[PDB]
Amino acid sequence: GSMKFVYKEEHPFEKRRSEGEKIRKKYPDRVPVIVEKAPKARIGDLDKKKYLVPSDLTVGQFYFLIRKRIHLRAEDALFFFVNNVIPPTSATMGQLYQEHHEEDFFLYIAYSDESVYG
Amino acid sequence: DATYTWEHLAWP
Ligand SMILES: [Cl-]
Ligand SMILES: [Cl-]
Ligand SMILES: [Cl-]
Ligand SMILES: [Cl-]
Ligand code: NA
Repeated sequence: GSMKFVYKEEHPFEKRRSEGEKIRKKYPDRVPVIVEKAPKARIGDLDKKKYLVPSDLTVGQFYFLIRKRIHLRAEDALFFFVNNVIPPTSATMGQLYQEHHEEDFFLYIAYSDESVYG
Repeated sequence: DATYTWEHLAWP
């Protein structure tokens, strides 16, 4: 856990697990992700926490899409953290999910502008 | 990777 995820506070485990399992079966070429801003990161907050993303989507393209979504400058820093490790920009969401998904069948990603976060 | 948009990330 790269963060204290608000999503986990607001949804009980078995509801999460049942949903993540169902979604993995229904959409085998996508992976269910929870994306939350690090709490003290002074950057834009996303409106939604819960996403279903292409398994072949790279981290680098996700960064680009987030920049476009929240108007985070091309020149400013943006990092993902999965279990406190920053994935390479070439990593895919499917690769990260396979290695790091939780027991509720979701992958949890924190984002921040701070390289040394956590 | 193929080109994706924000809408490709939507919870269904
Ligand atoms: Cl699919
Ligand atoms: Cl948003
Ligand atoms: Cl949400
Ligand atoms: Cl890359
Ligand atoms: Na939010």
